[PDB]
Amino acid sequence: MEENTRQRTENYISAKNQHPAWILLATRRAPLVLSALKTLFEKSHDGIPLEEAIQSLSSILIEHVSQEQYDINQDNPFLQASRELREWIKRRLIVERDGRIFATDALEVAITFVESLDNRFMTSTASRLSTVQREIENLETRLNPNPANRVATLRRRISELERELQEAEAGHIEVLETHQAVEHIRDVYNLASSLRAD
Amino acid sequence: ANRVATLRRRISELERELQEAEAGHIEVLETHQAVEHIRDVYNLASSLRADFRRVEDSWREADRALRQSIIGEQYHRGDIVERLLNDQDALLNTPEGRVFDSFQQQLRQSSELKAMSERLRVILSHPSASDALNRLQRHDLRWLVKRLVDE
Amino acid sequence: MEENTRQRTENYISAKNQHPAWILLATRRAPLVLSALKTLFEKSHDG
DNA sequence: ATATATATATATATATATATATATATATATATATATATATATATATATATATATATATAT
DNA sequence: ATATATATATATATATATATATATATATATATATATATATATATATATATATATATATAT
Repeated sequence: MEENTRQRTENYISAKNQHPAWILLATRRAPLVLSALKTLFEKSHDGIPLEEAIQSLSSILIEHVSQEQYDINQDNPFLQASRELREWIKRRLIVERDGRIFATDALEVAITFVESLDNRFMTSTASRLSTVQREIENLETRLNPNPANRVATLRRRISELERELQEAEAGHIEVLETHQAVEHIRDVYNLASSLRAD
Repeated sequence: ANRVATLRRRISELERELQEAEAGHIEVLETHQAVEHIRDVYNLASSLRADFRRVEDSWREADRALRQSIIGEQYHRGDIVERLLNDQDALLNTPEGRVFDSFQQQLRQSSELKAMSERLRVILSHPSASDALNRLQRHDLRWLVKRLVDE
Repeated sequence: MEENTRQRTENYISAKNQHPAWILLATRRAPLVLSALKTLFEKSHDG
């Protein structure tokens, strides 16, 4: 709407010039950068000792010296790991506190971007639908202030559960098939794993 | 027996909830809670379309491949029919295919999708919605179910 | 995943050279174009 | 004896000079968008010609 | 007789020129990036002057 039309463009001109997560993706070296940093943080997100990170990064740096165009240092990869952690602090990718480095939120967004990007299989998956389903049901039922309507909700849901209880009394249980189970599991991982986000 | 006990505990939960509701003790999403709750539910759906994107790309690519391969004279009629059937089965069993198939299966039980759209309308009616979502988001969510069906 | 521990850099090297969106985010003019395009499509729901 | 009080000693902080690590100003090269140019395609108009269908003259 | 054949106009197509917009490509100027020379911060040995106490004299 016009309310934000003219304003928004400037809102984006700003982010391009200053916001880190965007700035990184503009730099030529962005691929190696983001790959390596994902590598570093993946092992655990509780926080890494600085020089432990120096060591692991230097190890990863040598792995990719074969990427010739970026001239990854050879005579002392450990020193280069240090000179590059300096950069990822100065560029606000990793604030370090308590002596252990960490990933600025800008890095979280940038990383969750590239992952979704490539054409490997998707972030969401089938269960997502049943998820929005049940949550919408619950969200409506709660949001509804009319008490008789909550009564109707409870009556219908309890009658459903009564059907299934009677069936279970007769032993008519059913379970996900590997298809469904695997799908739901990947979904649930991708779901709770967003709580960690903010 | 595990499922039996699960059902027993759930029915007891809902029994207590009904007893409270009949006593007049219903509870509403406190006005601020509702806002974030809605923002959450919106964010949840905000993936489905962006992945039907890839469902389209995959089946489009499969079609392009089957065409491009049909030029091979070497292919008997029986070869091409088999290639078709196998391409479709493969594209179906892949995750995006599983998503598409799940969606389609839902369409057999249309009542669920229709009820979902109904509840979406009811939700977007509530005043809090205006705060939780600018005009555009409310528009799109109001018309989610369609924008999947069409897709 | 361990294979991906090296192959991953390959994917990202790929995206930054070919994938449209990524390439878009890079060019200098990008924000203006992206903002405007959203402005257009924003109203649209059938194209 | 215990307690005050002694010169010397233990241990230290500071100072000088040395080397190495880091931060920065600057240079330079490469990557990239953008202007200029030639050839192409689109569409216009202008005009000639071909086409269908009918008006019309005609055979038997 | 019924129906056949020619001339006319009309409706359409084709052809040509002018112009403009497009696309493909060259050359250019600009920006990012990495590379460099310099000055400065950390760590160290030796040496000295210092505070704390031993070691110690001396005392009640």
